[PDB]
Amino acid sequence: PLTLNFGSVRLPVSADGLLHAPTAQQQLGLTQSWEAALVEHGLPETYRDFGAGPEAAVSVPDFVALAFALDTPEARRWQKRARELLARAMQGDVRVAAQIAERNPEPDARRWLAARLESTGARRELLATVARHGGEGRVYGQLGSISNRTVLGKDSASVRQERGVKATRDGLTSAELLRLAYIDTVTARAIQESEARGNAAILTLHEQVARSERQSWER
Amino acid sequence: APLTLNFGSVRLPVSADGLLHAPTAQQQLGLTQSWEAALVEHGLPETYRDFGAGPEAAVSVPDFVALAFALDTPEARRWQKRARELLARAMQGDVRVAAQIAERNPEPDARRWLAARLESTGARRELLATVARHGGEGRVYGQLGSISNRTVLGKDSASVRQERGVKATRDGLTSAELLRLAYIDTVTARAIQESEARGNAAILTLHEQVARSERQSWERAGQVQR
Repeated sequence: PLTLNFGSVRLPVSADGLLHAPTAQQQLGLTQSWEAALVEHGLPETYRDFGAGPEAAVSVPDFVALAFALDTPEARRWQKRARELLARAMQGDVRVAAQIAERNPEPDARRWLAARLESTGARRELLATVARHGGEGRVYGQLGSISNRTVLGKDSASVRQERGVKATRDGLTSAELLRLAYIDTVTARAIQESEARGNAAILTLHEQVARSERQSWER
Repeated sequence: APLTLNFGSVRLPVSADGLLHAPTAQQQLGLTQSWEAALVEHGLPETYRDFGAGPEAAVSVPDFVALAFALDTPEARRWQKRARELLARAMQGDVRVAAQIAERNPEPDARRWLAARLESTGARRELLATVARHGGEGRVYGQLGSISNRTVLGKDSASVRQERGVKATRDGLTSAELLRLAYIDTVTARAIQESEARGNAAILTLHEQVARSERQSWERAGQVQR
């Protein structure tokens, strides 16, 4: 219950995410004494309990920066993988997203994603509907802000920076994402049935739906 | 749409199939060299794509990445460092970049495939855990299930199960129905926690009340009375 998994690679870690340094040294082809490596590559000297007493430990970002500090046959494989991950993440290769979600044994990481994908689907459906009914320009952003200030309790811009967040939807709990996804879905349905057309009309309707969902606080 | 790939305030205009606008890449990779000369040095095809601004010189995603590691410009170095950071994040199991990858892929089945791989939201589990932390009842499972089911689906648990060929209700449902069900459970858990409902009557009352509120809301959105 302490391992990162990459194909046939096994990297034991501490409870705080530090790699078992001898295993990592095996993976990067590092035959140097760990001390020599610490000096040459600028790493801290620390140990962690991997179930076998204290052992030399190195963090994941230390391991990565080291894989690129090294030119070993093995470290080069890891360099290649970093390059490839950039490309695949850029294209939207969700098989990489699945491997990431599957790699974190934490049930809350996986449920965070499930709620996040409901938010994504509701927002895509809402935007498709708004665009097909004449919304343009800042309409879309406004709807986002409306949906946000309803669930968060403060306006979208202020909350985003108060939490140190670039995109609101990235930093939410599963419940907040579901409330947003629900509001966005209900407004998509409301637009489609009432055939609300125009920036102002759509925004007014979204205000009514989001405000109604806020009123649920009473319960 | 001015389709763009997004990393912080990093904006990369793309074609409908995801190829990059080469002049933008030149900004991001620090290339003041003419694009043609770059094509020569790096072994790239003469490619153009429709970016909503007529045909413009284009470079593929893996080509751009290959350039970031070919170049040593200050800007290219930032892209190299991002690659390293992503290796670290993916290794750790950082699911929020997994979400960002999913959103960069505009195709809706990318989203539904990931949802299929993933566990449910857990809203039903959170509601049942919450009820377990309060009085509740020994057998609330059928009750909470049916209460929400008749709210969102429109028919009793047995009826929904019969009409669509289902053993576990969720087997035959659409995303809207699943979201409405999960939503009811989420807000019900919240109602219990906010009122500190401890008796079974308070808990079941709050669950039915939020279910009724959300039904009435859907009905107004659907403009239906029945």
